Amino acid sequence: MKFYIDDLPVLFPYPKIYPEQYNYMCDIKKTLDVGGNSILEMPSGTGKTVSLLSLTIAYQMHYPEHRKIIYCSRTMSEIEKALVELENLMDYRTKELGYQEDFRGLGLTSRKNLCLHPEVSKERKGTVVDEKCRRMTNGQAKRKLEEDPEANVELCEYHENLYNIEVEDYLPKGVFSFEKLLKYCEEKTLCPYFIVRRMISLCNIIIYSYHYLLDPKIAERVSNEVSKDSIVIFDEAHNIDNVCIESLSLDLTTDALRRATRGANALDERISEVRKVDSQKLQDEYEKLVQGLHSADILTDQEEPFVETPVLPQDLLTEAIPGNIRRAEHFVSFLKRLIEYLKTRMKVLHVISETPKSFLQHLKQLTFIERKPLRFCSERLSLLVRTLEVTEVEDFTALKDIATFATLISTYEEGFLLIIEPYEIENAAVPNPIMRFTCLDASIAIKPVFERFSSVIITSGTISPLDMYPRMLNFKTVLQKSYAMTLAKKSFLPMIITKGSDQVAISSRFEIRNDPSIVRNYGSMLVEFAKITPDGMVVFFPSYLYMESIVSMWQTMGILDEVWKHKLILVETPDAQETSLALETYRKACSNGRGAILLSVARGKVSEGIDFDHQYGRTVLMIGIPFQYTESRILKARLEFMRENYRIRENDFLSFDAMRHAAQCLGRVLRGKDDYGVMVLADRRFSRKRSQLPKWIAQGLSDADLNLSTDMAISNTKQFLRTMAQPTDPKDQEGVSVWSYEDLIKHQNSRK
Amino acid sequence: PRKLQDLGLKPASVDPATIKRQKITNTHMTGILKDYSHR
Amino acid sequence: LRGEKIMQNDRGDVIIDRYLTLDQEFDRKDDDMLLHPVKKIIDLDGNIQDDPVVRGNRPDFTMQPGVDINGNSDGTVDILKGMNRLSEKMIMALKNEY
Amino acid sequence: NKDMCPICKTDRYLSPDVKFLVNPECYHRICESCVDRIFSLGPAQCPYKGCDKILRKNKFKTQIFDDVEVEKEVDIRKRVFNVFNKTIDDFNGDLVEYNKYLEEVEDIIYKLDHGIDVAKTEEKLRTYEEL
Ligand code: SF4
Ligand SMILES: [Zn+2]
Ligand SMILES: [Zn+2]
Repeated sequence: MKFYIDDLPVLFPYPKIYPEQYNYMCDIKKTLDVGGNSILEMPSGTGKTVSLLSLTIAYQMHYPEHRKIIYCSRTMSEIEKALVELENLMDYRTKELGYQEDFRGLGLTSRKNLCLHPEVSKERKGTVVDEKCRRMTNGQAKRKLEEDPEANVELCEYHENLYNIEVEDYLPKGVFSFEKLLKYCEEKTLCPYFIVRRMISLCNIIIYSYHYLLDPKIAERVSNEVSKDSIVIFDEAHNIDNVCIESLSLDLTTDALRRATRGANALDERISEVRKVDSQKLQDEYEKLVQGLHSADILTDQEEPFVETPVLPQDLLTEAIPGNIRRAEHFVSFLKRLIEYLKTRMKVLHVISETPKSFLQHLKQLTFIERKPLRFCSERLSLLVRTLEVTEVEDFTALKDIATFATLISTYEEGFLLIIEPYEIENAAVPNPIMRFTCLDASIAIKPVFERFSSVIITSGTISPLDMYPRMLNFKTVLQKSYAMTLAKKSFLPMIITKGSDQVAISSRFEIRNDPSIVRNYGSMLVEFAKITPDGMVVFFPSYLYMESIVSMWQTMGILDEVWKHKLILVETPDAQETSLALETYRKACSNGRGAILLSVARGKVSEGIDFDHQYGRTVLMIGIPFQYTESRILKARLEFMRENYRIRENDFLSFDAMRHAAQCLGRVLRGKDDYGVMVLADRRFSRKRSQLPKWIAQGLSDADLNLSTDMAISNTKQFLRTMAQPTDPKDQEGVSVWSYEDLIKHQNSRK
Repeated sequence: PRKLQDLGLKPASVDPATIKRQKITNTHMTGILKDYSHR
Repeated sequence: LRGEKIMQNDRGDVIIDRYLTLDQEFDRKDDDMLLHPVKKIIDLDGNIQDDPVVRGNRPDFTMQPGVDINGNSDGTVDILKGMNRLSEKMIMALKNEY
Repeated sequence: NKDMCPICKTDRYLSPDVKFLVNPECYHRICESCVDRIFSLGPAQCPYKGCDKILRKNKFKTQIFDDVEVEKEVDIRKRVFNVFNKTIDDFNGDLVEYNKYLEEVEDIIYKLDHGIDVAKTEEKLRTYEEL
């Protein structure tokens, strides 16, 4: 349809529109017009991405500011889905306006997911792919070939072919998803990664993940190209704190330090050989360093620093090199003694938690390393590695971790902690000491975003309660609200099971993980629900270890044998490729009617973007509250920091963290309003967490289902499925849950 | 073993002193009833 | 083949045990037979490779495969992979030449 | 030269209480028993093959770092910093001069570490301690 807001015409790509979608678009427009940030919670069963794209695109194409759009999701599959939705919307707009309006919309990702080189795309890790692509595109090979054609160094045809054409003619006008972009770039022998990286500054809407906006290692270069007045959308942003925390966290192991020593020795030998044969490079680098130049002024735009900036751009010192690490040999000795200090600190016999200030003071006492020279470690190492002609950097890969740790610890002092644990795994014959540098404040990484961008939309399907997010991340919202879906008939049945058919309490507490009664009760619940579930059944476990142990117990008891008769069994595995193939097999089994059951981890890879709708997702078994590991030093320190700073109780934060993932898994069942499912939360502890669930799930959770039994839940599930299998009366949803153009006009007239 | 432990060397033995050493009413049915004492 | 953890105490049969390594090789061959590029919609490898320079805090032992005192795998992941491969093989066998 | 005294070959297995000390003069590992037996009466030549530098018992100390080269460099750094000790305010905030001074100190430390100009560098240290 094509309807009108107060002054903004918006073209919806469907003849029908939901009242929730209309209200959501109105609220988003109000937020954009008034300026500031907002928090929106939309039900998972109502089109959210389509409404967001429609309203934002109409806003940008109608108003004269023509503000660009930045879309930030949590996963690459979500980027693909958003790009597909954008392509559909643009197709509708092109069919309605009579012409293809000037528009360019691209996604952005790493080299591993966009490489077409037959010899570089066959790697199992992205770091190696990046290193090889740098070897083929840094310009060293091109310069060597220019000076001497006989040089055996080879180039990348995809990268070379781009120089022939201009940036504005890289791709035709339109929206390019990853699949279409790969097909086009394969047909024309071009590099999609470089196409996107060079067209970000020109696209109307750019779609990427939260890492490309929060992680300073890859965020600075991309952010330097986007506009300052663009709209910012955070889709599925309920789990943004974890990303913000992991952005500025490092872990060092004994193997890492042992490899760093070897890397330092190799660097010293390389410096010696280059000193013997070609020293003018060292002299030139030293001369440039003396004036006060940095990596920005030394490195060309074509090349990149060896060590990614681990701190935010605003926290980098703008002064010249201190002088202690101005020379190659002096810097090498400094780095070597830093590594030795780390090694001698890795010998503690009990957990030690210390602040960066204390660590720096002890360093300055035992050795003579000052804070300022430490702050420049990564930058100096990047310049040195660039100038030493180190085409093979396998030996030097280790020094990156040391540089990152040094530049972080010497940079930040508040909201950061250093934990040294003699036992990385308590269940180990020999000690394996580990040093973790952890960020406790989740607002440090996101402050620059909230200050640089004026209007920020934070939208999600299971972001509740909305009051904590402004508390946890220091930002203020003009409005924060959640929508209640105006269902004509109940389509999803949420229930909580606190005990088994034997009336014995059931829980997923780790200390009682290996309990015959609880394990057998869970297995009986699984079998009974699988017997009645038509096509698909997703089970989410609190942790992978718990899933493994309980599955082994079920295998011994023979419950899996009973499940096999009715459905195939697919299990999530650590290997990402194997998990993806398992997902494909599960979808095929659900489509062909064979019936399948998928076991996964509530905090795993499936729950962070894979969506089960219609035939794929019918019943969701949340086996226990996905509580984090309480006996974790990092989590305990974060809880203490939050209690002291934001006045958030440890129990409250833990319950919020678990309920957030439970709701995340729950919300992957509905796409439209014609989809239905049964959502069983199997734990005695959910009975008091109804107020903590999202509003649209709490409203559907009845008081009689707060504490049920397995048999009674099976009966309710059978009745609910039988009821939902009947044809819906069109009049029951003609104008109460689905609105036509006339109904929308009537709503606008009544409201006005 | 005590001397070996005192010198910090693990002793692979123990002191042997520490080894703790460790009117029936009806009779026409006689010879018929098996003793199902336990289950 | 039943997807049960093998116990070292169990004696087994001498004749049949000769084929265990051949079964390992056959499992590798079947893994290659089943492996193929996956659609970007449900491509989980791309999710982890989206940012190849992610360095944070290593996951707790509850988020990693079970291990024993000696540090080697406990073997419970093997049965999971076995059942997963069984389901995949059945589904693939459905899509035959016929 | 892994876990036993090179002189008396006292293995840690047979001597769990063995503790190895180091001497800055030559940085040669030696056990406390050997130190006591060889240097109790007075100074004597180092008990090593190829080392003829005398040392005193009072100079022995416990090794901090596991790398002898870094230990040597850090000890020489301590000796240098005990003489060349200045702050940013010493140059009235002149960062260029402070950086040049730091570079000179690092060069002196490197020369002492690698024996480039031992006599001249030591004479310069002796003069600067006076001034
Ligand atoms: S330039 Fe593009 S195609 Fe060539 S190696 Fe790099 S990422 Fe791959
Ligand atoms: Zn000795
Ligand atoms: Zn000696």
